[PDB]
Amino acid sequence: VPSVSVHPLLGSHVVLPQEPEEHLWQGDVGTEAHPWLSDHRVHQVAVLPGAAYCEMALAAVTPVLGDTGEVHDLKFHDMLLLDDATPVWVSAAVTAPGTAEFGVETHQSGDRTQRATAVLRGDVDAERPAAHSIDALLAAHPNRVDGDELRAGFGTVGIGHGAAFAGLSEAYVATAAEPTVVAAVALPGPLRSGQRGYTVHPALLDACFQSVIAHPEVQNIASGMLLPLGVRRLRAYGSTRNVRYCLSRIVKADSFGVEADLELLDADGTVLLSAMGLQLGT
Amino acid sequence: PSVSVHPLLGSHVVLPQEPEEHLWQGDVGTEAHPWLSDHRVHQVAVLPGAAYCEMALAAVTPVLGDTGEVHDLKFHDMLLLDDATPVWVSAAVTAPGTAEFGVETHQSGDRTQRATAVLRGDVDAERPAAHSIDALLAAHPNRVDGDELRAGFGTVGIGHGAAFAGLSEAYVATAAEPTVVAAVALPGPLRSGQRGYTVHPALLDACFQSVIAHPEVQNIASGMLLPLGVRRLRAYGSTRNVRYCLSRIVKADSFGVEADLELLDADGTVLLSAMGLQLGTGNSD
Ligand SMILES: [Cl-]
Ligand SMILES: [Cl-]
Ligand SMILES: [Mg+2]
Repeated sequence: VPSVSVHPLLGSHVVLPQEPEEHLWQGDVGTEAHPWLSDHRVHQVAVLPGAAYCEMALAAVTPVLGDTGEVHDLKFHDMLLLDDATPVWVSAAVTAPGTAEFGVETHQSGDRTQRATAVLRGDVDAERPAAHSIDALLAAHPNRVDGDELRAGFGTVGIGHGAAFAGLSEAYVATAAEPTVVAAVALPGPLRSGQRGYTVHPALLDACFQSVIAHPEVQNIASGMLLPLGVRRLRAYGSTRNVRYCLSRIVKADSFGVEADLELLDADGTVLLSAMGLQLGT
Repeated sequence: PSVSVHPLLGSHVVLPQEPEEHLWQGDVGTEAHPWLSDHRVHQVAVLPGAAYCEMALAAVTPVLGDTGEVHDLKFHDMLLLDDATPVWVSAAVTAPGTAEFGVETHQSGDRTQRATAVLRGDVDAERPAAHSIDALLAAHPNRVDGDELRAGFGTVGIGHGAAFAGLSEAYVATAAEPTVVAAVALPGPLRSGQRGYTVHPALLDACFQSVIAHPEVQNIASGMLLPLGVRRLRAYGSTRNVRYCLSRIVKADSFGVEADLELLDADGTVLLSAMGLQLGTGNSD
């Protein structure tokens, strides 16, 4: 019997029989298809992490535009409660050469709900940011923040990260006056076998987003439940299989939210993925 | 990870809308399916009508939840094949147990309908009774050689290569007896890649060819005779072990033929029924 390789989240792919060019994927982000998604909970119910929409957008760039390219103005709309089966429909419509409108939608018996929107770009000639020295980053951020204690803090405001989402081992900071965080993050071992096919495993990317909350300025404003709301710019430069660190920079932190820029690094300090203008809020 | 796909229907999705509608994007090109180079009209590869029959048969279970049957299949616009030939298949559920089926392609910026049918899931049809193969052969003593029949098709521009040469011989009585019995099997080399098919289109096409061996058809319908539609199609089980085809000429005139077919195993069990197969010139040009 023949078979077709599919993205683990996007699922079955087709190009609609019409002009202009429009792609459609039907996936399943339910907890039976993906048991690891039971490990990201809001008020003890499984909810799709914003990191999963990031991956869906990143994974859609090559089939739609012919290159890995990048994702612009990714926004997450109503929070998606997961069930054993949670069908999702991802769409990408080419509006002009090198650019496409991206969307993610679901159903609840009789109403279409938009879950995420973005713009896919395949003509931005981006230069990979320069590699960092992990040793030099760690020397400059001497104060350790334990991953278990950080996750315990998230639990106090109703965010529950189980084993699949426990990839942040520790975060390193200086003081609130230094805007950076250096975190040790890795995809947990049991998911490392199901990592091929992903541009970035959402469980790893979520662990990177979590590291932003370890920053002393973010801790000082004590805003409560901070969840990802969007990402201004996402770009993968290579495979994220060997990501071991995340360098984040706090761009703004106040009562309205937190904005940060993130770079996923391997053990040599090479930049494998950029997430600029991560927006966190209530 | 991966998913199993039908070899012709390809990738499958349900549209995000109501009423329920299915869409597949497949490939019926000769690079994905080299055996399709062996069905030619005027020395170019053309998708056989039997392929649309299979696409509709294969769509019933995912759309309506049972193998069911296919009604009023029609395919009047010969599809010229390339290395890659994309097809889009649609099935819109109009009522419980019924769905509007369609097949379309692209060429430049224009969309062409290749086939239409109705998928049915609520027809409680019983398998027709089995036959004694010995009794069928005793009643049709006159042999029609497969190779000679295919050479006759070549005179009117239809070229059946090795993959489409599954008809070994047909047996007939006279033009006054409306039945043909044919010895027909999927060629040996295609038996490995027959998985996922309800009926292999190269086998079903060889059955359709056997209708033309009938002396009533030979005596009056002298032009190009290509399948144009099938009124009722139903598979009763696997067709992997089909060895014979029993056909009945319902109508035959200068312009075409209407026939009823039963694909049989070597014990005479009916594995698939095709009622109201329509043969005619169509649009050869
Ligand atoms: Cl943009
Ligand atoms: Cl399929
Ligand atoms: Mg070829």
